[PDB]
Amino acid sequence: QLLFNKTKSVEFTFGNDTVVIPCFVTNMEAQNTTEVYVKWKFKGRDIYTFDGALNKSTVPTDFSSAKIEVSQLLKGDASLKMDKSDAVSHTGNYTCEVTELTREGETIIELKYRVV
Amino acid sequence: EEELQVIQPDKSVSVAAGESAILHCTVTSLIPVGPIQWFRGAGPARELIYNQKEGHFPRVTTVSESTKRENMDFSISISAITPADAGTYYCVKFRKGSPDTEFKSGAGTELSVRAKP
Ligand SMILES: *[C@@H]1O[C@H](CO)[C@@H](O)[C@H](O)[C@H]1NC(C)=O
Ligand SMILES: *[C@@H]1O[C@H](CO)[C@@H](O)[C@H](O)[C@H]1NC(C)=O
Repeated sequence: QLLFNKTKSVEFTFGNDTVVIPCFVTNMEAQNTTEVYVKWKFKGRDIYTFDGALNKSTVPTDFSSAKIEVSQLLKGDASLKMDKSDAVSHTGNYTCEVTELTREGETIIELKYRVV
Repeated sequence: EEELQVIQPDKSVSVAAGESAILHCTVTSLIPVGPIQWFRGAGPARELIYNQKEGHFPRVTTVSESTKRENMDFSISISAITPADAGTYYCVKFRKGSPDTEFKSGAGTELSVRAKP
């Protein structure tokens, strides 16, 4: 499998303009982004996907601000960023699933809102 | 670039109840991008037995050193076998998508369970 540097949960307040949910594969050996496929899941739904082969990103309308930095993929960073407006509406357990050729893995991070 | 083969070398495996069953599978290519999963039987109501996702299958363990990019062995070991584990097991390649789609399957391995060694 692909192995992850795991995080139980991440907190955000209104200080956070953009929200970042971390996802770090510890054993990426990818030559190219065309070998890699990312899926971010929330409440059973694919709310972000990146197809390296096609070099295309796909979001549902209620996660329109959701994205990853494709520049950082080869380093093993698949962290999801969305506008705080989207984040407050969608708190809970997020699945980050990475594929590299045939190797496959996932990890879960709870996005928590803290009141200040 | 040879059109992918998914090869289960054993057509059948025989094991005593309580022993472990090594179900063998190897691939000739690692493309297209997408994972290997083990099912028991084929068809719509087929049962998922193993994939590489951590802690989802406590009975099944990777026989291969499958954490390496170079790995093309997807053989698995099913511990504490009982007659309820009997059936045909299939090694199936998938293409990535929403959702993932079956690309290629092996010919299958048929596990049978003796009462005594
Ligand atoms: C919110 O911002 C703080 C810095 O003020 C940062 O440490 C924290 O990780 C951010 N949270 C998220 C979920 O982005
Ligand atoms: C997220 O998952 C953890 C561990 O399974 C669970 O304790 C928690 O209740 C879940 N959170 C939500 C918001 O469902």
